[PDB]
Amino acid sequence: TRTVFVGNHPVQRFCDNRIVSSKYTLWNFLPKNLFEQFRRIANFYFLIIFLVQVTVDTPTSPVTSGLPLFFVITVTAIKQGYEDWLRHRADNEVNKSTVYIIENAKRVRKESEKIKVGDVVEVQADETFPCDLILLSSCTTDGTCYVTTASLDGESNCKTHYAVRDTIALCTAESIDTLRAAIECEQPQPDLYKFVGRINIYSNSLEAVARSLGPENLLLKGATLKNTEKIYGVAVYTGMETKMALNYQGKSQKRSAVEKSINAFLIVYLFILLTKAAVCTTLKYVWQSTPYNDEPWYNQKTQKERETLKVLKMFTDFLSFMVLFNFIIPVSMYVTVEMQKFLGSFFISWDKDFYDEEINEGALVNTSDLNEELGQVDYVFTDKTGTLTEKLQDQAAETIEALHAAGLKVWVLTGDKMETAKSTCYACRLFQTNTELLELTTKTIEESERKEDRLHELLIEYRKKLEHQEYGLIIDGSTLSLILNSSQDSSSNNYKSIFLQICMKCTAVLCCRMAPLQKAQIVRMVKNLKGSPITLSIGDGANDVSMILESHVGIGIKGKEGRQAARNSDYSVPKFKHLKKLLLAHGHLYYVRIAHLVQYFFYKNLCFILPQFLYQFFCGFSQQPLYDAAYLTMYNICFTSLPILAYSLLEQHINIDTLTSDPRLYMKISGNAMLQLGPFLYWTFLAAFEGTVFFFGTYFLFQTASLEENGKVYGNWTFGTIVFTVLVFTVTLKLALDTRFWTWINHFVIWGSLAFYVFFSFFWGGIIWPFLKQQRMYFVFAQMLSSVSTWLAIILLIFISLFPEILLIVLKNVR
Amino acid sequence: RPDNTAFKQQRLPAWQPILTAGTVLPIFFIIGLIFIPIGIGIFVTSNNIREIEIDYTGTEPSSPCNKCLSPDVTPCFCTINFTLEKSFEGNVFMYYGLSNFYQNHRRYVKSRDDSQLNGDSSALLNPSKECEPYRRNEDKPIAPCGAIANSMFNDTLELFLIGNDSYPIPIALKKKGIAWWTDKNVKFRNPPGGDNLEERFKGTTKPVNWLKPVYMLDSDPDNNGFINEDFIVWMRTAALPTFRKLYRLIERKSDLHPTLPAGRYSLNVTYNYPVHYFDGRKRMILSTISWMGGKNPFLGIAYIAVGSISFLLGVVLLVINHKY
Ligand SMILES: CCCCCCCC/C=C\CCCCCCCC(=O)O[C@H](COC(=O)CCCCCCC/C=C/CCCCCCCC)COP(=O)(O)OC[C@H](N)C(=O)O
Ligand SMILES: *[C@@H]1O[C@H](CO)[C@@H](O[C@@H]2O[C@H](CO)[C@@H](O[C@H]3O[C@H](CO)[C@@H](O)[C@H](O)[C@@H]3O)[C@H](O)[C@H]2NC(C)=O)[C@H](O)[C@H]1NC(C)=O
Ligand SMILES: *[C@@H]1O[C@H](CO)[C@@H](O)[C@H](O)[C@H]1NC(C)=O
Repeated sequence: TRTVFVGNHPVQRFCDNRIVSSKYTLWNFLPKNLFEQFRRIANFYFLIIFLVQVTVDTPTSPVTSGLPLFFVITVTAIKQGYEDWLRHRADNEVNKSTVYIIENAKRVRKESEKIKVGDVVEVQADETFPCDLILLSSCTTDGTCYVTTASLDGESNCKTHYAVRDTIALCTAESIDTLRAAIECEQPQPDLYKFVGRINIYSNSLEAVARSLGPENLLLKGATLKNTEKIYGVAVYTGMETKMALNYQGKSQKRSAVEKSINAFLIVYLFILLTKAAVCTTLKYVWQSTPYNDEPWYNQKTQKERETLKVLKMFTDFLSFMVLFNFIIPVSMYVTVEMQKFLGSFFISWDKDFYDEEINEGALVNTSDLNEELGQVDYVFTDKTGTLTEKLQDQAAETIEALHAAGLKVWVLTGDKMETAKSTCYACRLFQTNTELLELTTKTIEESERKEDRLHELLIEYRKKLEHQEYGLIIDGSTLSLILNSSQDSSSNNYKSIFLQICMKCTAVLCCRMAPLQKAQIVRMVKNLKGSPITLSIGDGANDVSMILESHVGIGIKGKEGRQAARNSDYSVPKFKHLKKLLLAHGHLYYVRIAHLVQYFFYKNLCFILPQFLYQFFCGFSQQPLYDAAYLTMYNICFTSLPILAYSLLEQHINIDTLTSDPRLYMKISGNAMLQLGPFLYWTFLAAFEGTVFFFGTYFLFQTASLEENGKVYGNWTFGTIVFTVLVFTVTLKLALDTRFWTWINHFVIWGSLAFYVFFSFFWGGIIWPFLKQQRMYFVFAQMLSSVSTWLAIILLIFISLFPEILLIVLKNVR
Repeated sequence: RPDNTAFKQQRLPAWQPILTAGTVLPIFFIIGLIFIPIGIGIFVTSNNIREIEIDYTGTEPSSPCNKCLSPDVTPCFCTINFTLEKSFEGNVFMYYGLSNFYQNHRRYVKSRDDSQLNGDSSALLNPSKECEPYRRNEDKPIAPCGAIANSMFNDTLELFLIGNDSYPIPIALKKKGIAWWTDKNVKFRNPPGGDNLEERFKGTTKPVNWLKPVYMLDSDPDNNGFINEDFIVWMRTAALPTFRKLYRLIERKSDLHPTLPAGRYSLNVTYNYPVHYFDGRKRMILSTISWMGGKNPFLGIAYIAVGSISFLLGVVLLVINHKY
């Protein structure tokens, strides 16, 4: 509640029309982004290991460990910078707009950010209003102004507005000549059209004005002056303080369900890694408690080692086990996921089905981070006037039926009025003829007493039903405001909770007179309902930007209204019937590709490290790596990363055309099925079982004198390679069984990665080059390969390790 | 307008296999049909292999090496008798076995400089930081530095066959051929400079524990330094706390009689290796080698277990699908 003066001469803490929506400052983007990014437990763990690794012990070259960590941070830095750079450009586009105002009865030209409270602004025909303004003088008769409130409510029709009655006759002859008007106004509030004001216009002579400003007098920011000549507006509210702004709520970024499961899995293996390291250190000193176990006569410690504190040695020893098994958490998985979303997003753009020949424009992907998000959608929120209708789209009715058969509850939240909105819902097959409606509208709502009355009686009669296709709910803008805002009075039975109980078991929900911020609130309240159901918001208007940004994934249709919704939205499609192909076909495939991608990496590295952990028991607990230094490094780089990489890019779990044929298949992966506790726990035990077979299978093999006809014994580097050879062959062949869509690239990558391992081992092992201080792996692979017994054992261990997998696949066919 | 390439539209040709239950039913039988014959094939070979183990560590008053167990400043000797009820006909190999010798220890394994052992004259003078505290002795570097070379197993095991008379007959032993072909000829090389191995090692000294210099291993010049078969074999890591290394090789006799006839045998033990301090044990292994290798029943048993299970589950899977 402040006082606004038209003349500003009565007888940037507060934004004077300087609006900025950028999350990060261009000057301090790097320190802010890095500090927030390192806050994540996943990224902090990668950094801390790198600093420890160089400091105390390096099982592999530190260059290999830190570089992808430096890579993954840079890629995220580009993505956060690019998204921020768009916001500044959009803010610049709005700010750098020519606007004309009257200063000292002189017309001058300046930008939007210069306009301040109480200023008189001359708004010409067919130009958007810089800020919400009181209508004082119009040269047109009776001060009748028509505006199309396209941005405010997504509808484009003329809205009548009236100038102040004393100044309606004021033409373009110095209307504001040192005006002493003192407008007293309320605080800026997000009630859209609703407004109360107390105007006090006093000329040089004594005058008394008791006029009360109303919705018709005030013109809201963002509207388009249509079929109206030049008018004069006073900025009673300026800048952020508008009904067009402060409904954005800023941007809270987008978080996906799969990325939530990655962090949930990463913290589990971080605890296993702590357990693995802790048990080794505890068992190590118990084992070394014996006088001769530590420093026997053959190997003796140096003088530097002797002169160290026991507590200090324990700390570095614990970290030595930590850095040894740090391969449990795969850095390559974060790099691969980064690339999988980058290359995987282009498939949507290249799709011909997302091309509308009528407007000759195709779908695009603004945000590539939420490719997997489309496969988990179970709540859909549409626009209606723009998206659903145009009347109905070519396949608008068929699309709604497809979503319902796919287990997606679809909603038709619109800002359109009640009278015309109910007509469409019957036509679009959403509301069948037999469905009666629970019209919680202003016609059926009277003051506070009937508020709980309607809610409780629904709790009595409507709740008792759970037929299902008989009850449909209708809410209005005023009713929804009371339900959400004024629900805090009842603690025992909150009106929000009872409302959510109503909506959870309805065939459809149709809302009317919804302001853009209300669309965010209703979507937000659904989000906080017995967990976090995945919501999809689709809209094609400047008002829909609030709900599109509020939901998890936003789809922005590019229509006659404009491209305001498209640019902020994660994805854009030209027709509503394309929503079926988007989330059913692409959404299902995108999730299944990455869900199996995540589970494979964690399974892959557990088989990598578990034999290394078991080898500590047979070793002296001295953090002795079972594999060569080169083999440890290249396991994640070039050996096994490429097979799963090509799998994620192009793999159809079910035929892409078949997915659209039967929309029931989307229900299989609805509840994060592939990343649930069930499938995850099986993946870990399968990795643990394969790890045990790899080591102890070789351990019992090495119980003989020799494995060659020449009777030559084999070293520990032969023991490492035998385990590693089984490891690479099993893990890669495990992916082959999973893959059911074999392409030429998939054939080339899978079999090529196996052949590369054999080739590289021969190349690395067999040629001496004078730049390694150690030549442990000289001829081990060829000697390992040159034994008949080793060949038989390797084929055995591959089949035994794959026996639980092959048993499950055959069993899955029956019952 | 969008490019209609099958790759961009995700329409690439695919094999797209569909393996039903009936598709994989013959696979269970065929795997069982292969494993059982090959499994019993390798298992019967293991039993045909004849191997004997004789422990000469002592640790018992009845053991004749008890006097060698006690510390003797003079060299000690053992005479251990053992008898074989089964003769050896094929090639006979001799192994020395150490138990609870943690050769896998990280500090121990890295304690070697392969650049120095490769015959590089530069690295010979100054070994790297890996071999510590055996880098240098009395400010003189050790040519085979490191704990691995320092603690080389030095015991002489000789075998005497005794006939009808009390006179014993020594069995001929071959020093060469026990090491890997590539390690001897390529990995381990003598320094290039000079001809006499004396002149090559001027600045370097022998290892601390060694009583013989690195250039005085064997009389022959092709085993004198860095190329001795026993030295190379000991250099290779054990891969297990309990291990055995190829000590000697006994070729088949030129005469028609078996290589090692079944009879009473007497063993020399020179016992210069104090293994009892860390609860270690020493054993000597006589083995006959087949195509697969030494006597390993695990490989034969393992095929039988998987082979029988696969065939048994093949029948079980056959029955359950037969009901449909
Ligand atoms: C014969 C057929 C072919 C066989 C394979 C041949 C070799 C193929 C090569 C690589 C495999 C595939 C690729 C595998 C990638 C992952 C491998 C990996 O992460 O391996 C890592 C090292 O990788 C590199 O140093 C390569 C450069 C990585 C960054 C640049 C490369 C990626 C950049 C690409 C271009 C940019 C894309 C995004 C753009 C965004 C713009 C906004 C190592 O993983 P580790 O898990 O082992 O981490 C070290 C470990 N913690 C330790 O204890 O030491
Ligand atoms: C065979 O290898 C033996 C090592 O297993 C080694 O015996 C060592 O002989 C030297 C003779 O001086 C001694 O070495 C250590 O003994 C002194 C006195 O106790 C210590 O102060 C030093 O550490 C020194 O290095 C020992 O008698 C013995 N080494 C040990 C500690 O057992 C010889 O290389 C070989 N023995 C033969 C062939 O006689
Ligand atoms: C080896 O055994 C022979 C048997 O004749 C005997 O000289 C003595 O026990 C041992 N000799 C040496 C020096 O090892």
